[PDB]
Amino acid sequence: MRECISIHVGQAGVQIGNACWELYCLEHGIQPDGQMPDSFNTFFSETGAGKHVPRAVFVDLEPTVIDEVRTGTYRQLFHPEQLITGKEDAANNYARGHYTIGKEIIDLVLDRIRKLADQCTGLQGFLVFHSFGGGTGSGFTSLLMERLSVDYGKKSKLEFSIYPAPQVSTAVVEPYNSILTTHTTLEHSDCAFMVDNEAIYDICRRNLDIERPTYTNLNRLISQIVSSITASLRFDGALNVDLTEFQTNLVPYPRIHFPLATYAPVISAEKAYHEQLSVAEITNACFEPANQMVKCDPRHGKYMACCLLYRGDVVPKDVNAAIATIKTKRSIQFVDWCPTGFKVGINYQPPTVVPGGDLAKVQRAVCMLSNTTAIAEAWARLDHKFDLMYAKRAFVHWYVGEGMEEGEFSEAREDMAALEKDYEEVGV
Amino acid sequence: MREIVHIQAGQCGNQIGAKFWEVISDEHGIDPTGSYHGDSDLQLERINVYYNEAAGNKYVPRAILVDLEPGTMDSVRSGPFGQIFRPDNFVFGQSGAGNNWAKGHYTEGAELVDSVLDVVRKESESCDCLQGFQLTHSLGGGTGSGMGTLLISKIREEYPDRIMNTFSVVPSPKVSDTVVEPYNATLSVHQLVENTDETYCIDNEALYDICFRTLKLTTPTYGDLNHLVSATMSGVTTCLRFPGQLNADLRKLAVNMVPFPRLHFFMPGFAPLTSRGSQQYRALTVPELTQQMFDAKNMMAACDPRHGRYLTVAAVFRGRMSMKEVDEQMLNVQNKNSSYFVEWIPNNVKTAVCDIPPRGLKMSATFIGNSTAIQELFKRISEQFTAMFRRKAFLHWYTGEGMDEMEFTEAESNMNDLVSEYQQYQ
Amino acid sequence: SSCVNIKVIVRCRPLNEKEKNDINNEEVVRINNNEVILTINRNNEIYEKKYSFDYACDKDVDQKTLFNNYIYQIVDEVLQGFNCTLFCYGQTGTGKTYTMEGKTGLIFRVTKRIFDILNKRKEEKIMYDFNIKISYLEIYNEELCDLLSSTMKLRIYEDGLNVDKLEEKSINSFEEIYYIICSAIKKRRTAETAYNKKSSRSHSIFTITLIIKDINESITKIGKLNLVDLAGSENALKSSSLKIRQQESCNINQSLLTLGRVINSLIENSSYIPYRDSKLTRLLQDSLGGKTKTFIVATISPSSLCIDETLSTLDYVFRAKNIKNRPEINI
Ligand SMILES: Nc1nc2c(ncn2[C@@H]2O[C@H](COP(=O)(O)CP(=O)(O)OP(=O)(O)O)[C@@H](O)[C@H]2O)c(=O)[nH]1
Ligand SMILES: Nc1nc2c(ncn2[C@@H]2O[C@H](COP(=O)(O)OP(=O)(O)OP(=O)(O)O)[C@@H](O)[C@H]2O)c(=O)[nH]1
Ligand SMILES: Nc1ncnc2c1ncn2[C@@H]1O[C@H](COP(=O)(O)OP(=O)(O)NP(=O)(O)O)[C@@H](O)[C@H]1O
Ligand SMILES: [Mg+2]
Ligand SMILES: [Mg+2]
Ligand SMILES: [Mg+2]
Repeated sequence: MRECISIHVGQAGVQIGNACWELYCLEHGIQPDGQMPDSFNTFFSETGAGKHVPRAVFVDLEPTVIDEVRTGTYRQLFHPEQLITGKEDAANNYARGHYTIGKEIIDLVLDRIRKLADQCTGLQGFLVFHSFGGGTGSGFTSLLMERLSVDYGKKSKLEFSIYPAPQVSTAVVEPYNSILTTHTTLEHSDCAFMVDNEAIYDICRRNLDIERPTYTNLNRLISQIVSSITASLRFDGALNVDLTEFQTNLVPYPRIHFPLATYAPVISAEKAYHEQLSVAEITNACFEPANQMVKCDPRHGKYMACCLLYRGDVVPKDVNAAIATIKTKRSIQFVDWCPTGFKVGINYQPPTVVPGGDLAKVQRAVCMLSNTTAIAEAWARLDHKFDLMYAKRAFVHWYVGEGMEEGEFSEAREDMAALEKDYEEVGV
Repeated sequence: MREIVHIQAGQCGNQIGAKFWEVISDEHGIDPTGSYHGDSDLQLERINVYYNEAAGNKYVPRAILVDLEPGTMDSVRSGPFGQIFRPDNFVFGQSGAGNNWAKGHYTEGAELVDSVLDVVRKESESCDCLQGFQLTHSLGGGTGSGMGTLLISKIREEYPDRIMNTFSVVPSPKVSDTVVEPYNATLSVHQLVENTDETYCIDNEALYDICFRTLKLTTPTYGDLNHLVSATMSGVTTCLRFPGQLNADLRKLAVNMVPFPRLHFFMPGFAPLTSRGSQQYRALTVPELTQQMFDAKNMMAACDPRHGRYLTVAAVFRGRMSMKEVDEQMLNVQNKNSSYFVEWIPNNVKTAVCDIPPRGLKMSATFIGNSTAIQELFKRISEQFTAMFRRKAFLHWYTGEGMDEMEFTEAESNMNDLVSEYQQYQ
Repeated sequence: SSCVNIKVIVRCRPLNEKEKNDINNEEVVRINNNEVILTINRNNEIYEKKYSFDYACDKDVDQKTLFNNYIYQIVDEVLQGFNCTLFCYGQTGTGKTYTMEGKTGLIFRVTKRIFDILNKRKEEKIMYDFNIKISYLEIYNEELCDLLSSTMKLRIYEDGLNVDKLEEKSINSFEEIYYIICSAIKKRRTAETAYNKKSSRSHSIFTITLIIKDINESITKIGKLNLVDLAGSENALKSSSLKIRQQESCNINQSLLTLGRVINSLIENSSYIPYRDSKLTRLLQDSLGGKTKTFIVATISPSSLCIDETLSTLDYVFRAKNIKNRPEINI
């Protein structure tokens, strides 16, 4: 009876979105035209005899992003009302994305979301794919978070946010968009994930043997995590941990709501014939810094809260041993304020990979999600990039000219300082 | 969506513009008759950005021809795709600036331009979602420069919310043109700076060298120089024609390329750029594109980057490239050549990716950017100008048209300010 | 030969009717001898933030008090022959337009005191001529416009600067000045908006050139004085004309950004001051570390509703106290 509505905003949100929907479609066997030859309603509402439709809205200002969607293989699946754009891009400028032109489609998105919400009986909440700094992926995100806070409030506000990497980037005003995106995000989100484009390429080339990975590879690893986290909304397990149970237990303080994550095992088809993929080895793999989806190093922080979501051929006894094994790893520092061990969920449904993909199918898998002081590292690097650009007022005239007060940047910076402080104090 | 209007400022704009349209027409599958006979819907999805749709499934170049030379008019009417181009856009007067910018701006240009603008208005009112204008002209020429400068100012007043993208031929250290080239250029630059958002400078000597040396076209004719220029213009317009892994636009470039309003000048180049025999000695991989893109000697400018600092670079790629492949090459370049990039920005390279290659290449890319090396342009104009001006050489050409010497003083000062900003960032 | 610091005054506005009706901290910020102290509650912590100015005027201090002190001192220096600039800063809604007119404010009290004294100087006379001329200009939609002309064609060029085709008027009497100011105001581009009532759609520039033959050694002094209602810092949505008032707001904010960058450049002693970039800052060329003595008039609200705006204003202005110049007597 649990239901979820998702938003795919900005080109990246849409591309991840499409990947997530291909996987959701795959997992249940829905055909490209909506036919199939239940829990399926969590993501794909029955609409009529012979057809189910995915509960999602794709949002941007670039007509191109949606035009691409409109020609895709699922164009027969999504109702046309689910694809919404404005006329002009944000020029990677928060001022445009949020205040001046983001306004073009606020009502349209609200119309579609409200219609989907009115069609739900057990809406757990919303799942949004967006950026931590990048045009409409910041802009609409800000506009839509204000509206979701007002229109729903109590419904879950869960998001996956694309993180600019220490080296991987596409533009130069990204730290301005990020400091503003984050400031706004902190006042509306219940829980969000940090997703690092650089780290994900490293996983693709080191774990999946992809010599030179691209966006179409990065999106697959992301969809594996999205699936595992939301799998419990629809599939039975030994330990039926609810998505909101999970968020509640993971966040000990209101300001610590941005967990880091990994997934294991991540293997190539060749590794599929060599790896000793036991419950314990997979669990152990989840705690190696090398496998994280964010370029942070946990040895420089403390684990505040963590949840291990096991999938497939996993026996709770194996898990108890696996957890006991992790408990002996003295190299893993846990926050001094949390005697509580791991929260564990175990889903009966095995993971799946996508045909034409990369990751090989396994009998057992674990999704690991955690809150740690170490994430401060990620935020600090964005602030260092920001301080240089801001101090020189480089390109500031574009923000100001497109609809922004220069002072907003200092408001955001102060809050980012608070953000770092929040992680430090809970670490201390 | 996001439509562009083009202006061909006299023969400069017409020779460059004509080649632009031959190339773009081929890119969109447009027949010499104007009808579409291409390969893919992608060629139609954005065709209206550059063409006017018509019965017969025709796509008419959305451009206005402007000059005071009726000989040019007839020459253009007689050329390729002339039968497609809308006859109403041949906006030619009958006189000529005579290499006198004031005559070409204050007097003859002043009369011509109101006719041109009535045409521009009718063309813009025929658009649904006009993003901007693109105009090609020279700085030191006569009618071309006069009308170019004049239209840019008047168009900017009428369309303050549109993009003004200017391509222009600028003064060379040796291969000069008019006897007052520095005067005309001084006057033009001053007026252009306050109206243009984005501009690309074209140095003919560089085009000649690239053709002579790079392409081994040791007889570097005007037709060959047009290949290089039209290829660049085509490169710049990729974002409004075909999609890919990293979608982009002109406004994104402005926001991420101009850190300070006066730093809007570009010194472009592209890759692969090879000869024919050389096709047996290459490997069209991103590292190859990268080496050519960041080759200081591969730019269409005398403003060699090794004597300046990059302020901001845009690397626009076309074809199904690996993003890790591209990202690592862009990072490797900045790390290796960090001594050539401004310390004001903790990332000096912007990346955009179209998955559709240009016709004939497995991979291609366009390299544009703003650099402090640009001050060499303004210093050349200023030195050539100040030397002639202090002798009041040809001064009667301008005072006879009502120009106060003050206009030149202000213009010279303006160029000194453009130089000063390049120096502050170096 | 040494440069000296520019001077600054900070004034608090009385609470608006809206501010009095709303529930907020009526006095989040308070003023001491020259200290401006504000209490802020953020991220569940309370801090005391503060800045110091040269002059200050709390909500309990009127224009008469300022007249006998702030205006008094400035006008004497203008009459001494110092080239002087009076400029200002604040967010929109702060009150500075109100105080320019006193709806009797700065343009009237400052000008009246100058001309009253000059009239007393005429009484002292009884070649001591008063070759006095004035002009009113405004920058509207980024176009300098002549408020003294008939039914924007103003070239800004070297003297310092001069404006091609600018109408200038001579002065024989204050009464004429009054009529001229009033006429200039009627021609001024202003507006009523969602929140504010005397929107300044332009940067309003008032210039007085006092060529006074204060001879003994025939000496003439030119007491140039520039009073400018620089537009304040805005938020279009905050007030909520499709595309005109938004454009003005943006152009204004860009103007202020630029002025800011110029101030910062002057503070950091850069090798080039980008005042040459914007026409506003070009018009301010000699105020920007030159021979013109300058003063900053800043205005803030006492209410907690404007803490972010207030602190941004006070920080800008306080930082600006690091600007120095070499004020001279125009002899
Ligand atoms: N790269 C190219 N440069 C050219 C071409 N044709 C001319 N030029 C260069 O431009 C300059 C001559 O300019 P134009 O014939 O365009 C002067 P225009 O006709 O615009 O005005 P008039 O003064 O009325 O002739 C000079 O530097 C030539 O060497 C061309 O096809 N390609
Ligand atoms: N993981 C992932 N990241 C992407 C993808 N496409 C773009 N990005 C990242 O997203 C950021 C750029 O933002 P975009 O989403 O392209 O921009 P946008 O939201 O469309 O905003 P505008 O184009 O400025 O209107 C960069 O950090 C890119 O690396 C993708 O398919 N997968
Ligand atoms: N000290 C004051 N006492 C009483 N009323 C005031 C005071 N200051 C401002 N106001 C009133 O508030 C309204 C004015 O806003 P002002 O006109 O003060 O805004 P402003 O800062 O000039 N806004 P803007 O012109 O948009 O940059 C006026 O009608 C004034 O009467
Ligand atoms: Mg986009
Ligand atoms: Mg010609
Ligand atoms: Mg006002």
